[PDB]
Amino acid sequence: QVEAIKRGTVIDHIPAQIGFKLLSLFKLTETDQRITIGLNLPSGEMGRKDLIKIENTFLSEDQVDQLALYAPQATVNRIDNYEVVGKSRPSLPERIDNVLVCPNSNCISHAEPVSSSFAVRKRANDIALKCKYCEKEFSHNVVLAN
Amino acid sequence: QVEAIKRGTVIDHIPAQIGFKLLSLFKLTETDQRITIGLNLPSGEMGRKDLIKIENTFLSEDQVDQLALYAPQATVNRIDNYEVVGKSRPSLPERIDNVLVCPNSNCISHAEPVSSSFAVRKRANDIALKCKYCEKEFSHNVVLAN
Amino acid sequence: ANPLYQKHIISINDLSRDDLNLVLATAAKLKANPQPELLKHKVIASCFFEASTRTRLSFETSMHRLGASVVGFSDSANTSLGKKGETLADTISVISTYVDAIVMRHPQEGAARLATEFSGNVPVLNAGDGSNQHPTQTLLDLFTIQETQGRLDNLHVAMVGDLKYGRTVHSLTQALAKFDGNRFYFIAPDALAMPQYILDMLDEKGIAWSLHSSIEEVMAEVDILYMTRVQKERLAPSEYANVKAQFVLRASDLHNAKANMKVLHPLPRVDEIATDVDKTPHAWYFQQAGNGIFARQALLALVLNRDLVL
Amino acid sequence: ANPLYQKHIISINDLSRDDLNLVLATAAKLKANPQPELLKHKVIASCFFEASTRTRLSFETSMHRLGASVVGFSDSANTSLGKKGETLADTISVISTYVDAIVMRHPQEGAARLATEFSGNVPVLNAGDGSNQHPTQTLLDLFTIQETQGRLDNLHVAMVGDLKYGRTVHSLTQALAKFDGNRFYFIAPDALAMPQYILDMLDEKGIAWSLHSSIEEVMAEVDILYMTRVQKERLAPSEYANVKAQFVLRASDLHNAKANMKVLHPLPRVDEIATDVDKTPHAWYFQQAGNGIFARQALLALVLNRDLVL
Amino acid sequence: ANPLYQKHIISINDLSRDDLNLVLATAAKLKANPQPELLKHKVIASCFFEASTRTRLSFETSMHRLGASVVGFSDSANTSLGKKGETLADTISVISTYVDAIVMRHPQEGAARLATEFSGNVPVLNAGDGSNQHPTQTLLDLFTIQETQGRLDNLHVAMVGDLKYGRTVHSLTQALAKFDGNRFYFIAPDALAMPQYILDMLDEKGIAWSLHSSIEEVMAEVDILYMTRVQKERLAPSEYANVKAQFVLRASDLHNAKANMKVLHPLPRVDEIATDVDKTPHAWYFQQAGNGIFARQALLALVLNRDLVL
Ligand SMILES: N[C@@H](CC(=O)O)C(=O)O
Ligand SMILES: N[C@@H](CC(=O)O)C(=O)O
Ligand SMILES: N[C@@H](CC(=O)O)C(=O)O
Ligand SMILES: N[C@@H](CC(=O)O)C(=O)O
Ligand SMILES: N[C@@H](CC(=O)O)C(=O)O
Ligand SMILES: [Zn+2]
Ligand SMILES: [Zn+2]
Repeated sequence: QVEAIKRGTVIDHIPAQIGFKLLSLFKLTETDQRITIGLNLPSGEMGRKDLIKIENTFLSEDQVDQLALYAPQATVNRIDNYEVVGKSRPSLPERIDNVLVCPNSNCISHAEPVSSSFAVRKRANDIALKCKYCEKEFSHNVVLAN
Repeated sequence: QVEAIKRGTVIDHIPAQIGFKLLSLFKLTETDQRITIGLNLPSGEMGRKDLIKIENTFLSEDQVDQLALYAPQATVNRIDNYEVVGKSRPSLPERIDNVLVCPNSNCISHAEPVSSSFAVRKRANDIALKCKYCEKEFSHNVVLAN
Repeated sequence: ANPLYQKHIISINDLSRDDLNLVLATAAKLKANPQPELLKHKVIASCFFEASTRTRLSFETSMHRLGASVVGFSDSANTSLGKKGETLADTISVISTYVDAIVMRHPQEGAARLATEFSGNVPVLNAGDGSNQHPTQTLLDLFTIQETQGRLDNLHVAMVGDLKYGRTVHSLTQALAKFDGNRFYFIAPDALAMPQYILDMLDEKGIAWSLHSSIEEVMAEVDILYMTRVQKERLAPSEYANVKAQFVLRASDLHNAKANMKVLHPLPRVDEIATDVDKTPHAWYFQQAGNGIFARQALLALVLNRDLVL
Repeated sequence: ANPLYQKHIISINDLSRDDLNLVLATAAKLKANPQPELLKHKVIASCFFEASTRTRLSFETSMHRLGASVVGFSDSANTSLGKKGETLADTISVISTYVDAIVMRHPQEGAARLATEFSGNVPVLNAGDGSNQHPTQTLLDLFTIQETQGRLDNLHVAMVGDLKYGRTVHSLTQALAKFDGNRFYFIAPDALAMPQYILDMLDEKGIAWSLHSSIEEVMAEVDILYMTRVQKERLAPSEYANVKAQFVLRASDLHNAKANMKVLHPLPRVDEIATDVDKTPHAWYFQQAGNGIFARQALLALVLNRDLVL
Repeated sequence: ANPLYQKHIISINDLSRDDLNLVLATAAKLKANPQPELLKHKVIASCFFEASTRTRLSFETSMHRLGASVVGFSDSANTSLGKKGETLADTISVISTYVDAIVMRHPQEGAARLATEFSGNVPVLNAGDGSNQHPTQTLLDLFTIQETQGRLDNLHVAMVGDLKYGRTVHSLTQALAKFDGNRFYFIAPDALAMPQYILDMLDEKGIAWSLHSSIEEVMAEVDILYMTRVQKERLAPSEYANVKAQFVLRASDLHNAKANMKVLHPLPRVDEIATDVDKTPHAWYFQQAGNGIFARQALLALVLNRDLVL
C-alpha cells in the first residue's frame, strides 16, 4: 500500500520523538534484516509521526506489550508476500516484565538480581503501575520519565 | 531508501551497524526535520550498507569530518532542489569535541563545566586520542560514549 | 490441610477476611489452651537485618512456647552478606535448605517478597520490609481490637502520627477494610499524610475516612485510637522537619472519650504518648504487645501444621 | 615583549627549545644580578589545592625576591570551593579579577589548562596538575643539569622510580627530548612504567631509550641519575604492591660513577635515597632544590615583564 | 579626619546614606587614580574563622594594592582559640596589640561587634558574622549597581534565594532602603523568607515590597536581579527541604528583560545561575566581584587615613 516489502512487520502511527526511542530501547537495530525508518513523517491523523519497517521479522506479545503504554495509538501489522495480513492494536497486559525500573529508591529490586515487574491498573486518567516487590504504586509518567 | 529528499543532506555509504551509532552519538534525531533512515541495504560498491537522509539540514566540512572515525568511507551529498549540488568526503579531523568522555578518571573534565576535547592522530593501524586537559593518550577504541 | 498451611505471609494485601479471623480464632484457642509441643521437631530461622525488640522477641518466644528451635541473627554485620558481599537472594537460597520456615525483617521494602522466590518449599514470614508491610503486627492488632471491642465491624478507628512510613498502619488499614462499616480518622502531618494507594483502596470499597488536624475533634467518636512513632530512620532529609511528634496524647485530654475506647500503639513510643496515659483504663499498648505472643503462636501453627484440633 | 611575556606556562609540550633556553638564560642573569624591584606593584595568587613544600615556598620566595606581593591558600578546605560547592571555573573567574598572575597546583590532571580558559588576560602558571605536568620543576632541573654538566646535549640520563605518575619525569623527558643525542634509561616497575605517549614521542625523534631493572646496569654510563618517589597518593588500589621503593640508591652503589655524574631528585624522597648518599659528591638534590629559586624568578620575570633582562 | 577615619564597620544599620556615598566616591577616585603607597607601614590582620574565597582574597589584595602588609589566618584550627580553648575576646585583645585594623569573618552572629568591645583603638571591619551582616559586600554591590544603572534611586530590585540567612541581602536591603523610591521583590521559599526586622524597617519608610514565587512575574520590571545561594551551612535540620535551589535563572528566562537590567550574585553560586547565563549581556556577577577590589581599597583608605583622597 504505502510502499510495502515482502515479509516483515510495519509499526505505524508512532508518536513524534518516540520512534527513535523504540529502535534503541528494544535493540531493534540488532540485525542484518533490511530496516526502513521514518521520523517526523507527516500524517493526516496525528499531525506528524514516526514509522519503522522491519523486513522479515515479527512480534505478537514479545514486545507489542510495551508498545501499549508507549504508542497507545500505534498500529502494528504483519506483512506477508507484500500484503498486510493483520492490523493490530496495543495489547496492553496488566503485567510488565523486566524492561522497567521502580522509582522507589528503597525498593529491593534495585539492589538484588531480579527482573523488575509491575501490575498495570489502567485508570482512564493516566497509567498507574504497582511494584511487585515494594507494592508502591506510581504513574507511568514517572516510571518512564527521565 | 524509500524516496528522494528536496533540500538537505544524505549521508551515503555508512557501514552497517554504524548508521544507528551515528544516530545515537551525534543526536541527529533530536529534530523536527523529516528523517528517513535505512539500515542494511544492498549496494554493489561495498556489499550492503546504511543510509541517513535528513531534510533542511547541512553539514560544515568539519561536521562531515567528525564522521571520519566511524564511516571513513562515505559520501555526504548536500542537496538542493532534489539534486546533488555538492558531494563531500570524511577526512580525519584535528580534534573531536564534546561527545566523547575521557577514560582517565582523575581528569578535570569530569567535574567541571567544560566540553570534552581530544586531538586526533593515527598511530599504528589505529587513531590515538589525546585529551586536551589531562594530556593522557588513548586508542579511540577505549575512549567512549556519554 | 488448613488454608494457611505452607503459605507465605508477606502482605495483608494477599489475605482474606477468613484467613485473618482464622488466625484470630487459633490465637484465642491457644491463649486459653496452650500446646507446648505443637512443633517439637521444627527449626525456624529468625533473621533481622533491621532493629527490633517486640517483633523478634515475641516471635522467638512463640516458637519456644510451641516447642520449636530457633537459629538466626539480630543484625547482618556478621553474616556473609555483611562482610563477604553476599546477595540476599543467595542468603535466602542457602538458609532455605536448613529451616522449616523463615521469619525476616529487612530495611528495604519488598525484601520478603524477593525471599519467597528463593526459599523453595520454605514458607517466608515478613516481620516487616522497609515501610511497606507488617502483617504479623496487624494480626496481633486485630486480635487486641477483637478482644477489647468484641467486634471488627463498623468501629470508629483513628490513626495518628507518621502514617506514610508506618508499615504498621499500612497493613492494619487494609485488614480493617475487609470488614464492614469501619470509619477511619487520619491525623497526620501533610508530609507524612498516609499514601494514596491506601485511600484509593478505601474508595474502591467506598468506606468512610477523613483527615483531621487534632485528636480532640474525634476523641468522643473513636473506639480505637492507634498512636504511631515518627519513623526517623526512614524519612528523607527533605522531611527532617517532621522528626518531632506533633500530636502528643496525655491523660488530661482524654476526658471526652468513650468508656470502651482503647489506646493502641505498635511501639516503641517516644513522646507522642505521655507516660501519664499509662495509668488510665484507656492505655492498652502493653496488653496489646502481650497479644503478639498468641497471634504469632497462632500463625506459626497454621503454617506448619496440616491440621490442628483445639 | 619577550617571547614569554603574558604567556600561560602549563605544559612543556607547548614549549620550544628556545623558550627553555630563554628561561635558564634569564635565571643566570637574575642569579648573577638580583633585581629586587622588578615586580613592584604586582600581586600574584599562590593557589595550592594539593600539598607542597618546595614548589610553593620557592615560588612565593621568588615573588618577594622580585618585589611582588602574594595572596592565596595552601589548602582548599577553607575556600568557597571547599565549603560552599563552588566550581574551579568560578574560582578562577573571580580570582583572575584580582591578580596579575596565578600560580596553581591541583590534584586533578588538566586543572591548570581548565583555568586558562577562564582567567582571561591573567596568565596561569602550572605548579603541578595531578600526575600530568610540572613545567617549573623541569625548568629548575634543566638549569641544574646545565649547571653541573655544562650542557643539555648527548647526556646519558636515568630516571628511576614512579615514571607513570611522576609529573616530574613526564615534563623533563619531554624537555630533554627537545635537545640532541640524549640517551634514556627507564628503571621502574612494570606497573609504574613511563607512559606510552612519552615513548612514542621519543621514537619520533629517534631518541635512544631502554628499560633496565637495576641502577648498576647503567651506573657507569649515566651522567644524571634522576630519582623519584613513588606517588602513593596517585596509586589505584591494585598498584599498591609498588608503594614501597623498589630501587634504593646507597652510597656504595656510587663506586663506579662518572666523576661528573650527579644524583637528582625533585623531592621529597622517602627511602629511595639513603641518607649516606647525602655526603657523597654526587649529591645534588638540595642544590637542585635551591636552583628552583632562580628558575622561578626567571619564569616570573618573563611572564610579567616584557623586556629581556640585563 | 574624614567621617570614616578609625571607625568600626560592622553593620550597615549603623551607616548613613552619606557614609555609603563617601565610600563609593572614594572607590572611583582610587580606581581612577591608584595610590600604591597610601597605606605603607600598615599591618592589618585578616582573620577568617570561616570559609572564604572572594571577600578574603580581595581584602588582602586591596591591602597590598595600597602598600599595607598583612597577617592572619583563614582557618581557626591552628590558632590558640582552636587548640588551647582561648576565648575570642582574648584573641582580639592580644591581636589588637599588633595591628592597625582587623578584618574578620566569623560563623557566629555578632562576633564582629564583640570584637569592637575588646580591640581598643584598633578598628574592626566585619567581613561577615554568621547570617547577620556583610557590610563590605553591600559596599561593592552598591558600587556595582551604581556602575551599571547610573544611580541608587527608584530602582526595581529582586532578591531571590535564601533571604533568611543571606547576610548579603540583610545588609543590601538596608543600604538601598536608605535611598529613595526603590521597589523590592522577595522571591524565596516560605522557610527562608526575608526576616521581619527588615520588612518592619521598610514599612517605616513606606518602601514598596512584595513576595513573588517566580522570576517571571517581575522579570520585565526589574533593574536588578540579585541571586543568592542557599546557606546550607546555616540551615537548621528542618529547613533541609530547601537545600536545593528553588529558583534557577536560565538564559531563556531573560527574554523579556529591561535592556539595562543586570544579574548579580554575591557568589559563590551552586546552580541558581545556569552557566548559559554567563554569556548573556545581563551577566555581571564576575564584574561585580571585581569591584570588590575598589570598594575595599576605598573602605580601607577611609578607616586608616584621615584625609579624603584626590
Ligand atoms: N513499630 C514500628 C516502629 C515504631 O513505630 O517504633 C515498626 O517496626 O514498623
Ligand atoms: N615533586 C612531585 C612530588 C614528589 O616529589 O613525589 C610533585 O610535586 O609532583
Ligand atoms: N625542587 C623545587 C620545587 C619543585 O620541585 O617544584 C625547589 O626546591 O624550588
Ligand atoms: N556571600 C555569602 C556566602 C554565599 O555566597 O553563600 C557570605 O560570604 O556571607
Ligand atoms: N564579591 C566580593 C566578595 C564578597 O562578596 O564579599 C569580591 O569579589 O570582592
Ligand atoms: Zn518497587
Ligand atoms: Zn582527560
